Amino acid sequence: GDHIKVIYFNGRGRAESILMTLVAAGVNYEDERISFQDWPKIKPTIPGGRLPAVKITDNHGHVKWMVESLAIARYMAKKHHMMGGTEEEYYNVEKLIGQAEDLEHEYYKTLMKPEEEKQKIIKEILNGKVPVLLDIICESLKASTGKLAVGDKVTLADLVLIAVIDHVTDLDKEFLTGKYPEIHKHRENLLASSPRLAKYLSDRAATPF
Amino acid sequence: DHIKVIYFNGRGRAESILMTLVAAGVNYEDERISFQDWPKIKPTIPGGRLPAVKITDNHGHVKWMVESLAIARYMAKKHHMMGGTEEEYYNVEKLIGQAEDLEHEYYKTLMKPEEEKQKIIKEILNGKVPVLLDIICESLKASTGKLAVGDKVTLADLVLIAVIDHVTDLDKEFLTGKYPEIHKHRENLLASSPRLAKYLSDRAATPF
Repeated sequence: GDHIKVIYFNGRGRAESILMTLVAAGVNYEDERISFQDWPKIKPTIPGGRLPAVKITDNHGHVKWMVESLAIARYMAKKHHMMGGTEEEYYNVEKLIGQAEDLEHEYYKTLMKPEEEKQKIIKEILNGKVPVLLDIICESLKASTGKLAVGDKVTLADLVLIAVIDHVTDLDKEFLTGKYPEIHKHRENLLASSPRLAKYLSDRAATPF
Repeated sequence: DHIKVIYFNGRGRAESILMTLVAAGVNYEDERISFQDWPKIKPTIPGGRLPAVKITDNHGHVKWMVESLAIARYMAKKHHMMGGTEEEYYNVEKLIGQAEDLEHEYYKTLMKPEEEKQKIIKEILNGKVPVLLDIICESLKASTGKLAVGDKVTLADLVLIAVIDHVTDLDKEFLTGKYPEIHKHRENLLASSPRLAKYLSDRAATPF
């Protein structure tokens, strides 16, 4: 069928929810993680200006090149029924993606910085908007009609939430300890609801038939 | 349903919602809240941030929406403005994201004393802004039609008006003689959409 290549610098970077969407949907793809060293030779080909980029061979005629990570992710989720089952649900999928991405924006402030400034910024955001944005996410989670971000089925909102919360806990490994129960539970419910994600996100390896 | 859109600034974050409703021909009530009226008011809105949309059905039941671009996307999806196929949907989302990458630079100028605002304006306008506009132009060039995505109005067209207008707010002649695709898109969009041309150029009314 189609051959999907996901091309990215960091697997837990911008492309993460593209990766997770395909995994959740049971769609085959090839990882193409590009090192700092291999980039100058890879760049001329991909797309070729900047990453993440996705190369899809299928149609036929021709190959498709895609950029803008969350555009790609929404496309993939939509194609695989993960953008909501109704327009109502679609709204709530988008609300949580937006709310997750509001939190992601805080996290982004910490990137490409030296340790001293980095730690300063981290302390700034963790005692700034991060808690507020985490509560809004907890509220959104609380108002779900089901066990997951929106309903009982996997949506892109679930996947973005994994990505973004993991970035927050990279900044501070204990920021969520004893707090934000909805977010802890959401992660547990997600992995319980999706064997493919549970396998992938725990690096599980030896799957029984 | 009665739709009331509640916001501080008509050309702020609620704008894409307002434009989506207009382009769709959906009647709605404006509730612009001045800074003086906000603490009043604030308590009235769950909880307790703008933009917000209050939906009242015919039986008086109230539903709330927050997160502007999620609301815009909902409105647009309901009124077939999110693309007509899976690939159009992608190009719509691609353009929204690209427009929002540009919006992000613009956000740096907000709530700053004129002194550092003009410094920030000058850095973004000589930094990522041209790059981001070049990207939007290319996506516009790649359209299969006259608008952002194909020939019909999508949320991509609307967010593009919002964003570009914020940029020219910073610098009124930033696009002059440049970015022809952006100039043309705006022309094509208002020509394609009488409702949007009327709203956006502040025309008429009638009554009657």
